[PDB]
Amino acid sequence: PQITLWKRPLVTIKIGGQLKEALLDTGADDTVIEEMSLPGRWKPKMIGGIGGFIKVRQYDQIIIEIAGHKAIGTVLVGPTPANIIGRNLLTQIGATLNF
Amino acid sequence: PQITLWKRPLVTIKIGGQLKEALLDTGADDTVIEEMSLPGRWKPKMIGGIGGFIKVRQYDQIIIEIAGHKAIGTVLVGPTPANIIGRNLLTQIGATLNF
Amino acid sequence: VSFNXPQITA
Ligand SMILES: [Cl-]
Ligand SMILES: [Cl-]
Ligand code: NA
Repeated sequence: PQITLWKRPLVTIKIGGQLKEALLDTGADDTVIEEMSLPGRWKPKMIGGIGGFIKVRQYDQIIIEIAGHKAIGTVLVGPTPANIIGRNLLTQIGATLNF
Repeated sequence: PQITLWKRPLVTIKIGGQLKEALLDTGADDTVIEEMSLPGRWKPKMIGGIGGFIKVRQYDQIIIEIAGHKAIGTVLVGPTPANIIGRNLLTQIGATLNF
Repeated sequence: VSFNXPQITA
């Protein structure tokens, strides 16, 4: 799809067997989701944003489907105010910014 | 241009006669720049993201160039960790997300 | 030094 930016670019994702709404975020290095369980090991991480830092759990090799498109990568889980799909997974679905 | 996301989408901007680096951010409603002087009156605004909220100064109808494309619009100034070009100005330069 | 900028007006 071509998605305009008149409104927030939200899409449906499937992760951990759950459907969620997430923001396609070209200004995010990483993919950050609100609290949920994910299988496998994890390790703690601090990430920054406008606002400062939050502590998250880092899960590697997590499969996600973004608006129809399968990918695999690291997913961070923690107290984010918005679910975001960051560049680590946007690349895998071939997303580009065009102007 | 077409910008892939393997690296941060950093571009040069021109504001107040000076060149700066900024991040194209589809997850940002607004445009937020590090402390600088801008002409005219400002108004108060609070902006939130991962981390919490910060106070910023809102300047309207500021001339800004983004990767060479001319825009005129609202610029927020404050203690952001990074210069961010958000959807208010990405829509002015005709940017879309594509996959 | 993962940085992640969602942003909205509070
Ligand atoms: Cl590519
Ligand atoms: Cl504007
Ligand atoms: Na894992």
